[PDB]
Amino acid sequence: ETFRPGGGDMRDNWRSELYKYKVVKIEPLGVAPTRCKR
Amino acid sequence: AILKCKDKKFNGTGPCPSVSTVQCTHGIKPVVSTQLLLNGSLAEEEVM
Amino acid sequence: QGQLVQSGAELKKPGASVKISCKTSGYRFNFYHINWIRQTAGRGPEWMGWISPYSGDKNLAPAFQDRVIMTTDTEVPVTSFTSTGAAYMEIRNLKFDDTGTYFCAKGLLRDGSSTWLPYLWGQGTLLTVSSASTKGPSVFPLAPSSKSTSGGTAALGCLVKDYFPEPVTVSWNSGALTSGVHTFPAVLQSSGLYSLSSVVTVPSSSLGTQTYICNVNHKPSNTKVDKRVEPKSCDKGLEVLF
Amino acid sequence: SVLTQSASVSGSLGQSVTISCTGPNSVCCSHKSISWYQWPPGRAPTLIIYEDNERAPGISPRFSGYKSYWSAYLTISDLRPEDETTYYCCSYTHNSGCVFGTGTKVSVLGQSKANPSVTLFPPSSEELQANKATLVCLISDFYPGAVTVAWKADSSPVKAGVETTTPSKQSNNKYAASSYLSLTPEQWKSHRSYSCQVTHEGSTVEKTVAPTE
Amino acid sequence: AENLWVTVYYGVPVWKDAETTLFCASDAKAYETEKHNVWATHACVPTDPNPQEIHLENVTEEFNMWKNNMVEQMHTDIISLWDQSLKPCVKLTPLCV
Amino acid sequence: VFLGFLGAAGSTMGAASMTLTVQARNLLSGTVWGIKQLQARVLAVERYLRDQQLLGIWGCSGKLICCTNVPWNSSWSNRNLSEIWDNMTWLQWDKEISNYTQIIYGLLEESQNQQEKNEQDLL
Amino acid sequence: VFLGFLGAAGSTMGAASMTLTVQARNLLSGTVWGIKQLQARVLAVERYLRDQQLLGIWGCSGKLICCTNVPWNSSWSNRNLSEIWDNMTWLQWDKEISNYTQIIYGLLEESQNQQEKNEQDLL
Ligand SMILES: *[C@@H]1O[C@H](CO)[C@@H](O[C@@H]2O[C@H](CO)[C@@H](O[C@@H]3O[C@H](CO[C@H]4O[C@H](CO[C@H]5O[C@H](CO)[C@@H](O)[C@H](O)[C@@H]5O[C@H]5O[C@H](CO)[C@@H](O)[C@H](O)[C@@H]5O)[C@@H](O)[C@H](O[C@H]5O[C@H](CO)[C@@H](O)[C@H](O)[C@@H]5O)[C@@H]4O)[C@@H](O)[C@H](O[C@H]4O[C@H](CO)[C@@H](O)[C@H](O)[C@@H]4O[C@H]4O[C@H](CO)[C@@H](O)[C@H](O)[C@@H]4O[C@H]4O[C@H](CO)[C@@H](O)[C@H](O)[C@@H]4O)[C@@H]3O)[C@H](O)[C@H]2NC(C)=O)[C@H](O)[C@H]1NC(C)=O
Ligand SMILES: *[C@@H]1O[C@H](CO)[C@@H](O[C@@H]2O[C@H](CO)[C@@H](O)[C@H](O)[C@H]2NC(C)=O)[C@H](O)[C@H]1NC(C)=O
Ligand SMILES: *[C@@H]1O[C@H](CO)[C@@H](O)[C@H](O)[C@H]1NC(C)=O
Ligand SMILES: *[C@@H]1O[C@H](CO)[C@@H](O)[C@H](O)[C@H]1NC(C)=O
Ligand SMILES: *[C@@H]1O[C@H](CO)[C@@H](O)[C@H](O)[C@H]1NC(C)=O
Ligand SMILES: *[C@@H]1O[C@H](CO)[C@@H](O)[C@H](O)[C@H]1NC(C)=O
Ligand SMILES: *[C@@H]1O[C@H](CO)[C@@H](O)[C@H](O)[C@H]1NC(C)=O
Repeated sequence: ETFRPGGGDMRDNWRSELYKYKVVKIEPLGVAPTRCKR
Repeated sequence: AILKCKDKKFNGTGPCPSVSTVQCTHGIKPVVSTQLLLNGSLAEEEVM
Repeated sequence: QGQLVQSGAELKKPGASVKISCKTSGYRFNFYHINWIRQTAGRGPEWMGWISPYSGDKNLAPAFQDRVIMTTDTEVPVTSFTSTGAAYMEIRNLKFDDTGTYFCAKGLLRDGSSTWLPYLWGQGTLLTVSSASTKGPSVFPLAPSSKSTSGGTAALGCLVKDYFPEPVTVSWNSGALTSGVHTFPAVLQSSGLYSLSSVVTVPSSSLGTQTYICNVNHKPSNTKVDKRVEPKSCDKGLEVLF
Repeated sequence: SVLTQSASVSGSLGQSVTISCTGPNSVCCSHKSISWYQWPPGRAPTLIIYEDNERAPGISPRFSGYKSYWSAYLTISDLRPEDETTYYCCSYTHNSGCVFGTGTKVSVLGQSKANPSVTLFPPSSEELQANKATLVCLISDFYPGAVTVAWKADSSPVKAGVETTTPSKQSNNKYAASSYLSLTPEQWKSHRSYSCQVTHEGSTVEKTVAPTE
Repeated sequence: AENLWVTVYYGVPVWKDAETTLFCASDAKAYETEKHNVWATHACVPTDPNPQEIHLENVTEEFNMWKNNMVEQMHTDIISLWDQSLKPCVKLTPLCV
Repeated sequence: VFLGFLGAAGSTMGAASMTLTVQARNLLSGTVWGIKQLQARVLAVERYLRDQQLLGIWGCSGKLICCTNVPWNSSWSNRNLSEIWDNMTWLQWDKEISNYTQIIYGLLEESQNQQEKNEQDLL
Repeated sequence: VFLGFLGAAGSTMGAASMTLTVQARNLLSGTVWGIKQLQARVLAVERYLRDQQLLGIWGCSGKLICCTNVPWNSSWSNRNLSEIWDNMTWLQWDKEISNYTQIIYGLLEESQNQQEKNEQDLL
């Protein structure tokens, strides 16, 4: 197998620094049961 | 929030064992280059 | 909500060591403890110890305080909630009374007072501790017999005679013929050799429409035997149907 | 063992039955929790009860637990035929380990009888070239699990080479065993026939092969 | 008692994957670099000297670098950083002689 | 033990509930490109008043924890008290109850709307 | 009978008060021309925190319904209980009390400011 250099698309250059990051949204409202009542 | 995977061997895809959370990523200098990656983060242990 | 599997049944001479494994899949390996429990025929069921993969902490029983070491590999993730792992135990200085079955058990909870309670269980690696050597089986095809003349049924099988040590797993047609099979427990002869029998119930009409092959797998001797049970019987009560 | 259960206990179908589990105070039961396991011999157990009175995940609501300061109990209401096995208890806490018990073999009464299905095999032709001979007497589908196997050489009792295995429980809620006779290639061609008796509740059953035929 | 009732919990560790508008941060000596706004940093927010980092033990989350939107928001941001820096600059229309 | 923001994401729901005030303290936090942050710090507070308005129209108002008179249905993954609060995480839980979250949200705001009108009678 | 948003606008004030939670659920709801919506979804939440701040500085805080220790003056259209809650609509009502709304709004926030200082004494 042979390998040759490439590029062109500039979206690759950023990935080499953003491989270890990702984005999430915090959903603080979770329901769950327990033996309480008002 | 933004999650930072903190293990030494990760091909960027799949589950990460040591996940940590951060507010702002590390300094990422926007180096517009081709073929040769320049002034980027160094990998850990074995080359990736 | 997962599955636990253990290494093959091995034979060890007394005074030597043995390392039995237990690999896991279908949950998070680091969230539950791994107990180890053994059951011999002269001492009943007996807990040994547990170990926590995330923390490495161990608790051992005073009887096994001084001759068992427990070791846990690291966690290999598979999904966001499930993983894959491994658990070993190593018992030194074996004795005759150590002959029995050994189990590994996933914990019950993560927090509370019943955290380490053995909930999910494995399959068991029977440990035989004897000075004798390993013997390979002698598989003899059982001639078919008459079970019902008016019902058109019968029963053939294979005779696994003289082997050591336990166990012996008998299959049929590479796991194809699984219904009607009855495998009987072995007998301990005055020479110390086990010998079980296997027999499957099949109708009399099945002759040149299906091939009967019994597979006796005896992993300690590294020998597999495949016999062709002849569908031509000798019972005089079944010859009326052919 | 230091933790003692009831040696045995009986019960009829559709009813209830209780098992005891007690011992000294070093193991039970003040400041000690209790568990319960359904353990069939040869197979792997199933957690029924933990923390004294709480069922395990998926466990049917037909089990229930009750602990005192000196003993703990387990009531299996609505008895099933697949319950006739052995049950063990354990005395644990959050810190220490399990101290198991002696075991309670529960016999479920009020069941239907089962007549044994016996099949005797003659020694194969490959064994007559070795040369040896082994009579294989297999007993199947009998309840309860307690049969006696006596061998006879031409209508005369045999006391040599007799061996019969323990009555073992099957997956269809019946019992099974096996008996073997070790004979020489000469007693095989000298006697007229060999038999295998299986006495069961007074009713003896017997199968006979013929080397002469 | 034995019958269970729902309860609300506000502020739980619960997150799902999503995309939102991301912004910038760039120290304070970088703002002293000045030189008539070099590259991007102008009214951008300065980085506080607190770099907070929290290791989420026991957690395992599946990443994916080849489907990451911080790329598409970084590429297209650098794309528009270019043009905003050339709009009020000298245009060479009469230089095609 | 202040583990930090989302510090108890793998901790059990019982274990995580001690951190409820650590995840909600950092939930609000206090020319172009300068609008990247404006249209995003606006989306940061509508996310807040959307959650707080649910907390308001339920029997909660006051924050962090709060009960309701809605009986929990068994078909919403029938676990036990010791199977949820001692052997599950909030991420793992909202995965089983992601189907029923919208069903449940209605009862809280309606069971509360019955309580207030009955409150005006008894005054 | 979930009539919907403003579903009870012609229903009597007594009849409409069962819908109070249906009008307030949809009160907050979660390059140019793209700013048409920004300057308008900003005006959508200042309208909210203007109303909620009145609900806060009164004896209400918690939502939907809430009493006050202000005696109702007879000169604010002297109807009866069965003439208001069984024979009038909220639109028709706020037409007679549009003159006095500003007068009344003061007493609620002042009668409440007397109650809290007295509350600090008795603690
Ligand atoms: C990420 O994921 C991880 C996994 O998913 C997760 O880890 C899990 O965390 C949970 C907690 O959230 C854990 O659950 C708890 O575990 C506690 C730890 O257990 C203790 O016991 C061991 C063993 O002790 C024996 O062995 C050693 C030898 O190694 C001896 O030194 C001991 O003396 C003892 O041996 C005796 O007995 C033997 C006979 O069997 C003899 O042979 C021997 O000679 C002795 O006689 C200890 O080694 C442990 O030490 C470790 O922990 C400390 C930190 O505390 C470390 O410094 C140390 O290095 C070790 O790592 C450990 O101490 C359980 O105790 C705990 O049960 C209690 O808590 C629950 C609630 O949490 C209660 O409901 C319950 O009632 C228990 O309460 C008691 O304990 C608390 C805590 O101290 C007390 O406050 C309380 O009052 C009570 O104590 C009193 O009451 C008792 C009443 O009976 C009485 O008996 C006591 O004596 C006392 O009076 C609970 O089960 C879980 O195990 C983890 N691991 C898993 C799930 O795998 C991790 O947290 C996650 N992280 C995040 C961020 O999410
Ligand atoms: C080029 O690579 C060298 C590696 O030798 C970088 O120098 C290291 O920088 C890191 C932090 O940036 C320090 O922790 C190391 O101590 C430095 N190495 C030595 C030998 O001092 C250098 O910063 C890189 N230059 C870039 C990326 O522009
Ligand atoms: C649930 O836990 C309670 C604890 O009191 C126990 O009594 C009950 O049997 C448990 N139910 C099941 C189905 O395990
Ligand atoms: C509980 O859920 C079932 C669906 O599994 C539904 O049919 C039932 O009506 C629900 N209970 C109530 C009180 O609505
Ligand atoms: C939620 O519903 C989907 C279909 O709408 C189903 O595939 C999935 O199994 C459900 N989740 C759980 C946890 O039951
Ligand atoms: C009620 O309204 C009248 C005006 O019609 C006013 O004179 C009077 O002072 C008001 N009552 C009080 C208590 O202020
Ligand atoms: C409100 O006041 C105006 C004058 O300010 C008056 O014309 C009108 O009649 C009043 N409304 C009512 C309902 O009395």
